[PDB]
Amino acid sequence: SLPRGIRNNNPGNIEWGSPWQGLQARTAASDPRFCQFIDPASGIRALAVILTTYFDKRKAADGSKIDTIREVIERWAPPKKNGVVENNTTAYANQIARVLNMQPDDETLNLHDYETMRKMVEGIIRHENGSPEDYDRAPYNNINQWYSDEQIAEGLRRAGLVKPKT
Ligand SMILES: [Cl-]
Repeated sequence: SLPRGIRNNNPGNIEWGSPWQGLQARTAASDPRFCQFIDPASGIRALAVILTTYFDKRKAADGSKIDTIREVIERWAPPKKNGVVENNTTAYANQIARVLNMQPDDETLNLHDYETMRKMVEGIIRHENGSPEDYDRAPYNNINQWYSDEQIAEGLRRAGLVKPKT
């Protein structure tokens, strides 16, 4: 059994809410909680756009700017309003900061930069879905491991991001 995000062409595990381009019609057989996309490029594109919507916000709930990996991941993976106190959001931010080789409170973060967005998207995909080797698949030689470099690039291109090339 593949992870839910990969089965759904929704490797970010985006919850139903916005009618992203490339969604399947929702039916009685649909995933009850998470978006299902017709192709991986559409799911990857939606993930890049969601992260851009957070980054483009001036201020977070806590009153602080949204201009750092910590503040972007706080929006992406928010804690619950009540129930058991748990620090999954802090661990998630630290893990993505390691993927970017940046400190979580570095305010030079630019998610309009192709390479920065690529590393954050790929980090989230690998975090949400685990190792392809755990599902008896060969990982691709990249951060995300589930999708080819070409599949990641097509998602990001569709989200408007420009990789400088020679
Ligand atoms: Cl790059």
